[PDB]
This record gives sequence, structure tokens and C-alpha cells, in this order.
Amino acid sequence: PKISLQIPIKLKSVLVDDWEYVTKDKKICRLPADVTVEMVLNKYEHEVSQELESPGSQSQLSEYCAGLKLYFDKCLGNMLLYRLERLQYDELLKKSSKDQKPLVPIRIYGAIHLLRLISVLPELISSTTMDLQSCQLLIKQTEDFLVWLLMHVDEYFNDKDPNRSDDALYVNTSSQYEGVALG
Amino acid sequence: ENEDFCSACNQSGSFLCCDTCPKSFHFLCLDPPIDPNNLPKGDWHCNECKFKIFINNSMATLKKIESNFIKQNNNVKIFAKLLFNIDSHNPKQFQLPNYIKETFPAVKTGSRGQYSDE
Amino acid sequence: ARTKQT
Ligand SMILES: [Zn+2]
Ligand SMILES: [Zn+2]
Repeated sequence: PKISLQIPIKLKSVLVDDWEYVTKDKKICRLPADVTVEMVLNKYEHEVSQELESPGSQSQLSEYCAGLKLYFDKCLGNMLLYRLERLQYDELLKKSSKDQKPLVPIRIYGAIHLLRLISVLPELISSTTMDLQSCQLLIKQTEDFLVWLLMHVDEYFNDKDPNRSDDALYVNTSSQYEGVALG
Repeated sequence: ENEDFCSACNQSGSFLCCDTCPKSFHFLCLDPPIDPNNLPKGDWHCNECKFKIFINNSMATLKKIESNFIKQNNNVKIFAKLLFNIDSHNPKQFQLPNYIKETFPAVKTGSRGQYSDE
Repeated sequence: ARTKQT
């Protein structure tokens, strides 16, 4: 059975914009992000847990957010970057090594990379032996998160263009960076 | 013989080659990225091969290995199988799935995966 | 380790 995930069209459009910025315009994200994955999911859990009555609902929400954070930390360098961004990633790792502390992706990357991970959850779930009930619950929790994220598109996905602001979500790459990263 | 393209991004260029399988990878496409000024002196194996090398030299079976991990990760149970699978798969370039791309008929995918709007 | 160009 194909795993289907409902992503609101405005958030699909954010992901397509991202694809255009990195692979056509040769932009990458400004890192560390002003708003990190950890910050997004802390705000999400704090807000929606207040509107929750069942102790089992609260438990499931907390487990989902904790697992998503850990999974993002394991996925980021394995599968969530376009080729251009791998040079930036290598530099972050080298910096972390110098600092003698492991790189923690949820404290560096931001909402757009979380949204990337969400978009590829269907294929990742289908490559496991998760039973159908857990597949259903994981998809449902993800869709509930996306409903909340859509309501916050201004908070997390505005002011993206580095050709309009020196504070934007993305930065331009130099031709030297691009040459190193893309051969 | 090793392959002519990067397994992670499917493009040409300079690669590190796996010593137990045909795959080749750009230095920067690896996880972690390998520095070409500090290349490994001995053999090198991709993440997928490394995992199988791990499993084989294990006293327990891959089913049991997986079982203990899930027990160990009960606090994040719904993600435990997803988390366990990571280390058995080589790194790859991110690509948007077709169910996202197809929502935007004016957008095309170029020959290296790039966004194109003609 | 072995390298390759192509
Ligand atoms: Zn590559
Ligand atoms: Zn291999």
C-alpha cells in the first residue's frame, strides 16, 4: 500500500521555492538558523499540548516530537541536503570538532530542513517493517503538525531573499563556494 | 570495478571508491564528508558495507540487533524502526518526491535534478 | 583507499 501524506499546498510551495533557491539560484540557508528545528518543535508541542485533555494524547504527542527531533538529527547529514549544501555542512562539522562537541542538527538547521524531512517520510516509512497502526499514527501526527505549521508560515518562511535583505533565511553563495561544492 | 558516478547524487567527478562493493562517492557527499587532503590510508567501506561488516561480526542476529534497539528506544517507540534503518543506508542527495513536484506543472526537473521553469 | 575520476 502506498503511504500518502497530505501536505498543504502552501507548504508544498515553500518546498518548491527551497528547491529553486538552492538548485537554480545557488543559495543556501543562513546557518545557524535564527529559528531552529528544536525551537519549532518546542513551540509546537507547548502550544498544542495545552489543548489536549487525554493523558494518552499528551504522551503520544511528546513521543512524536521527541522521536522526530532524534530522527532529524540522524537524517540531516545522510539524506536532507542538496549537493550544494554539503560544503557548508562539512564546515559545520569541522567547526564542531574544533569546539570538541558533537554537531546537533536540531540546534543548527531550521524549519525548511524539517519540512524537507517531512516530505520524504512516506518513502522512509515504506522502507521499514512498521506495522500499519504505527504508520497511521505517525502520518496523523505529522499532518497535525503541518496544520499548525501552515498557520505559522509567516513566522517561519518569510524574508527568504538575500537579494532583498542581509538578514534573510537564505544567503547567496560565491562562485568560489559553488565551484568547491559542485565541481 | 567501481562505478562511474556518485551513488549519492548521480553526478560525475572525483570519487572515493568502496572496497567491498562497486559504489563510488564524491568526498563531500559522504557522511561525514572525507577531506581529500587527509584520505584514509587503508581500505575504505561505504556506510552500507560498514553495516553488513558490523552485522556479520556480531554474535547476535540482525533481527535480534534490531529488537534490542527498539527496546532501547522505547521512549521514542514510533520512530524506533526509522532510526534503526538509518545506518544500513548510504547517504544520498535530498530530492523532493513526485507527489510534491507534480502539484506544480510549470516546473520541470533538469538533468542534474535542478529546478527549471523554462 | 582507492579513488576514481569520471
Ligand atoms: Zn555526489
Ligand atoms: Zn560498499
